[PDB]
Amino acid sequence: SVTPIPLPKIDEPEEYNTNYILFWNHVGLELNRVTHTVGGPLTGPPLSARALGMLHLAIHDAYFSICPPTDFTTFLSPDTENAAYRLPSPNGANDARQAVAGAALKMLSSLYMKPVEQPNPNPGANISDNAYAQLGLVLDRSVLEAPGGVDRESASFMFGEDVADVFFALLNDPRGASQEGYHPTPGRYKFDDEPTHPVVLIPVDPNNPNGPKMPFRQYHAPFYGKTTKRFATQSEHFLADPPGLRSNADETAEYDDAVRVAIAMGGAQALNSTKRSPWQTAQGLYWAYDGSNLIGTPPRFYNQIVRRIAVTYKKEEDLANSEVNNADFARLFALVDVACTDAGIFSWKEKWEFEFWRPLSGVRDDGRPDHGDPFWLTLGAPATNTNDIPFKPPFPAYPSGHATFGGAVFQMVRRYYNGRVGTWKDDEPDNIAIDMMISEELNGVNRDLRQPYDPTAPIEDQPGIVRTRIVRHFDSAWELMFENAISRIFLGVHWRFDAAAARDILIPTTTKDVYAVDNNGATVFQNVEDIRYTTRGTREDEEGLFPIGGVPLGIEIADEIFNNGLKPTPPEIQPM
Repeated sequence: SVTPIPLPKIDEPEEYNTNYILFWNHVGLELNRVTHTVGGPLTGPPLSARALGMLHLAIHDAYFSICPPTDFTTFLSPDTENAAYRLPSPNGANDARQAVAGAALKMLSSLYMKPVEQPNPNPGANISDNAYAQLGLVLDRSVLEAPGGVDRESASFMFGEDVADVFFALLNDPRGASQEGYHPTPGRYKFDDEPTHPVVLIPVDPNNPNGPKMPFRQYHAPFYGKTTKRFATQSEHFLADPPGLRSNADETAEYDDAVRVAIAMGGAQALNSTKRSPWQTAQGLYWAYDGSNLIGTPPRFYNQIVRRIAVTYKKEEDLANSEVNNADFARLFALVDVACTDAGIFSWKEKWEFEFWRPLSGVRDDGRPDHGDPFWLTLGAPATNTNDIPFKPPFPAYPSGHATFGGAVFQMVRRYYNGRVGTWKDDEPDNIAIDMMISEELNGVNRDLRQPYDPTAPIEDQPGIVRTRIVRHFDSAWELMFENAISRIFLGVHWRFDAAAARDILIPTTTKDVYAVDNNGATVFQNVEDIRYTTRGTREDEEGLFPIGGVPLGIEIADEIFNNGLKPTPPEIQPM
């Protein structure tokens, strides 16, 4: 019926998919890259992080209900009075593999299916039939590839579906990405449509892509962070005001030097003002995953990394028949994807609260003859596998989503493995090393096309400039967290403070708020082993000191969720 989209191969040992927990995670990752190629539901970083959080929460409770855990307990309980938080009982269901298949298939089905349930009122509607159809093939195909098979008649399978229904009804946010009613408010420091993509022409009818097109200005999920239900956070999280705003509107020396670093470190490859090296250029793209064709969003890459970590530090050698491994993975992925979801929530809530402008507009519209550059261009977020030019993500700058996602994901890995892989203070560098780690942005396969992407052909048969294959090894999760964060400074899409306080990451000079630069004028960073996220800042509306940028925010969301043992956010503190 539908011509299936030819997907490129994943750089991962085939062995990983013999484990059913990893297998379903993988299916969730395939839907992520496919939905970003076809323009289906749950696109964008915050909502694609939530889809994975939901999938793993459903998997967690189906598994641990059938194979009860020792310390922790299920996220939801069977004896809870509140029906919405009431986990179905097994009553004879004893097959964990089928329970997981059931929870996984039901959740993903609900998330990516054609919303024939009437309530498809533009919540995020403008998805073609082909998009739904392409995603349906991924789902149908997975049933057949699942290790050990799928038995829909099984009791255990039906129990899993029950679990999925509960989590879906409780956590689904259909209109989370609604833009309705939002319009930028220009002025210094304020977010507005980026100047290289001021408007995009989208078809009037998605089903008819070669017909009429209309003007469209995109503002990604302006109301999400404020209104959506949180997952496992036990409090609301806040960041210090960014330099130039509110209580910090007097941090002009910081702001000025930030403009300077932005130019030298994040400009286009060929500009005379760009001081970034070839290796730093590789660090910027490696961590991209900016919603591209065949690639998807950042949560996808972070999960690709955690899969490697999981298998590398597994307790038992058998990936296929080991409950010790199955429980370790079901647990890790739940903690990690839940932290990722909530990090997406709070980074987006802070992004739209401050509405801080991206560096491209900040540098072009600075207004001062000796500070700005009305013609500056950034290396930009890469439009991989398209013949489009780089772009600036369609949402405010402060704090960085990449830094926040990364601070949460990797701090969660660190807490989980402390004492197991090595020993460290929870706030100092770990020992979690990985190697042979390849990013799809730099794999010798993906590329920058010279003509529009052809969905009926494998990218290998499409002319374009092929991205160099770079194989990395990292020494710790502290390095991952740091590099993932500064990568955005090299792409030129984030200010230094969107990642973390400049003091904690840059080498100081005798001049306050001004940092060290080498011979060729490039910014020099602190050694990863020495980095400590301690600099706090003030807020105009609240008393106390608060973290600065995304990494410290992600770190705090992860510690809270872990310290509380993966427990639902009290309903009394969810948005009104």
